[PDB]
Amino acid sequence: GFQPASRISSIGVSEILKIGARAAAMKREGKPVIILGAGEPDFDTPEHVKQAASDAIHRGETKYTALDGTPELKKAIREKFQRENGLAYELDEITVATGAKQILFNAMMASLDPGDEVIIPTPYWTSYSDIVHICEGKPVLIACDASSGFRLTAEKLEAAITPRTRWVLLNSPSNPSGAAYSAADYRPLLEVLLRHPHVWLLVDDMYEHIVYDGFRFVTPAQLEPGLKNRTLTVNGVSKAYAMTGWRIGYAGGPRELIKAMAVVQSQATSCPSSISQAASVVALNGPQDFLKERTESFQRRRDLVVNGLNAIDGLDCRVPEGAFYTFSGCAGVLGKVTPSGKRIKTDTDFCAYLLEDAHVAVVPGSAFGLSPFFRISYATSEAELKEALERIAAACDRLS
Amino acid sequence: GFQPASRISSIGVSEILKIGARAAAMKREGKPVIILGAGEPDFDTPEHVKQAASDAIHRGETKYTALDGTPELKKAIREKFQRENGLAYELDEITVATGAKQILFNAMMASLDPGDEVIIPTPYWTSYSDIVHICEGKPVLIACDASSGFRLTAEKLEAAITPRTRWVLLNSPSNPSGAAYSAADYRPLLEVLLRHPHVWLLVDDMYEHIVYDGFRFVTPAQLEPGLKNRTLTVNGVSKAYAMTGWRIGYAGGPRELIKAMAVVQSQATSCPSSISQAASVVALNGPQDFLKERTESFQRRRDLVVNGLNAIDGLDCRVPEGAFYTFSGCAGVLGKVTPSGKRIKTDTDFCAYLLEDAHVAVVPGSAFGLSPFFRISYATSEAELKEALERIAAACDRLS
Ligand SMILES: *Cc1c(COP(=O)(O)O)cnc(C)c1O
Ligand SMILES: *Cc1c(COP(=O)(O)O)cnc(C)c1O
Repeated sequence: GFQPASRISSIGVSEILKIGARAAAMKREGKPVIILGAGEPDFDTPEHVKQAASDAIHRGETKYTALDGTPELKKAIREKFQRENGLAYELDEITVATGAKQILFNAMMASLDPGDEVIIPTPYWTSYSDIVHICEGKPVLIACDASSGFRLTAEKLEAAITPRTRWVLLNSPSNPSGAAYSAADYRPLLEVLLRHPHVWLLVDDMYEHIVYDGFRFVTPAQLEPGLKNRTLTVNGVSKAYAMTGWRIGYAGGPRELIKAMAVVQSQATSCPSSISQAASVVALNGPQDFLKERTESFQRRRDLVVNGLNAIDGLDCRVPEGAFYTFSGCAGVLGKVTPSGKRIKTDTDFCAYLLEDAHVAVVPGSAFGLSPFFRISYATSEAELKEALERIAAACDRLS
Repeated sequence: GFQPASRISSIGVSEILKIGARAAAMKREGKPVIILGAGEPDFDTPEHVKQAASDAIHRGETKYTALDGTPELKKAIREKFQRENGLAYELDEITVATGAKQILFNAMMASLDPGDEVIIPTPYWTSYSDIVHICEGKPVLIACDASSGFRLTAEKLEAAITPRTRWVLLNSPSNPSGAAYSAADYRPLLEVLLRHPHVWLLVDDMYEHIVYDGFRFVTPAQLEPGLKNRTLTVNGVSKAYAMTGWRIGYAGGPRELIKAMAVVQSQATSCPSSISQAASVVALNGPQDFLKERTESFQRRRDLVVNGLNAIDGLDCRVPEGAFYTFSGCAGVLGKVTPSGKRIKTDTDFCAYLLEDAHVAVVPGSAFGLSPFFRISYATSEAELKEALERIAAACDRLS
């Protein structure tokens, strides 16, 4: 009889998976369901990156690499940080792993002891707290509502820090709100952190290259040199280059942390795929102009969803600054009754109604730690979004 | 300053890496050291496997897959276990990870609580005990000397089992010994394990397809159906297909352990590379005849090393059954003096003399937990092996 380790005892089944399972069963019943939960861009890997992978395969780059990345890829990353972020890292301050997921995992495994706290602003994707839990740490969730654009404030950060705080997670743009920090937004938070030298910064910049309206992306180790010696700047090719299947993430940070992360990586995975690494060299080093057209395509779909929802009675949707999610408010539908007699008390109730009665799957704000809201991923076709918006509107109009 | 987590406090630097670094420095100095430490086969990924990868890239198989493997790869693994090992595993009993390294890591992370014991027969590679350490377990090392062919015996396994024993590691063929368990070798251990239902079997079959002399490969869950509900059968494409850089390992085992491993994998890596998975489908489903020529090439090189060492007074080398390592005794050189006046007291001293004065780098048995021996990897060219054996013989002749 199998007995799971205690370290996974606090990891449950995500509400997102439960929703996915219900939608899947409904399809088996013969009920087509639109699921608005895409977690990867609906673009392919760029052709020149595909060709670089094929060339590496042909040349026989099929052997183990250096544990935490080829020198060539580390140099491509160093150049990316300098070119794109005005951020200077040495080669021994750079690490490469199997996705940004493993970057985050390695960093927590390399640092957290039982009871160590990690401050996580919400709304947030629970994947972050599951990583903290398996490393025996304590997630400390800090709710940030629309009044601060879903962003952490200096006052809330200061009040959240305790003797056990080891990290603060700063993820911008984020899943599910799409909120991004400008330099003005970051500065008061970095001032707080300058006064807390034992608190390290876990910076997740994965949506850097999906930002809208001309937003100038910045990152804390760039803005505040006084925090560079305790910041892990996490990034990767998954979202920027539509390379989620390739599993390459990377980071820049202090050499002693990078060294500890390599100890974890040596136990967990050894080196990431040599083929994906070779692909990622050319993703970073090659032409970048194609990113503009993809951003414009995402932004057109952002506007479609935001404007669609703000034409529906009961909903109020802010304009996300980046990533490919909307996090619309739905306070206006609470208290209404469905045609079948059900009272809509929570955003959970509302999303369950949209699923069963409108055959559209969205995720309630309750699952991300802030209500009353719901998340749409618009990394899908304009046609599917238009149909889903029509169904959501019709279902909202049937509430009374 | 950075404080590493307690969970890596027992993981140090491997003596193998220190030896490789010193050998590498000598070569930079113009001393043409032959380093006999290859841990991957010196063949390339088969052409048809390369083509399948390039085809999958071109088709756009660049997205996240199912967390623990595509249905196509799980089906190919299911057929491999049935066709090659007579083992019947369901789809929910199969998992795919970033190398067999991650299979082992996930299994230990999913099961071990602090203080849980894992029995590790020695001679062993400390990579196994490092994994147990980072999962907060206690490696229980059981030395198996040449009198049992470097294999675990029933009496030693029975004596080593305690209430806290969670796993016994059964790795056949072995790095560093090259020894493999026949059915007759396994049977008394399996009889012991039937009497201890709390002990699970961690079966590392990675060198399955590098076995010699017509050896009939067998694996515990096939040999003893009464243990299949608590055996993890670990395997992978790295060694069989020369695909170490692609990072794909897999396992068959009880559904509840497979489920818990997926919880770990979701925090550590998400899915392994979609491209490597597609290559591995064809590695497993494709033609296997090429393995014959590779085995014959490996066996010729094995014979070079065994016969070469046994022509040197003071060395006694057993014939390995599989993998590409010899683990020769060197008791007959202990007590002798080098031309520079150093007395050779340990296999450590002997190997340092071979490095500095014969310009051949091998690893002493002390590094694997059994003396007096030394390990050679013969996954290199016959010419390089013949030259290395000449140098070892000359250096042994100069002893007094
Ligand atoms: C996609 C994503 C990740 C995971 O990246 P992978 O490299 O695919 O593992 C981590 N953080 C954020 C904010 C992401 O969008
Ligand atoms: C090579 C090897 C491993 C590691 O396999 P990867 O898939 O490359 O991580 C594990 N066990 C044994 C016996 C091996 O030979």
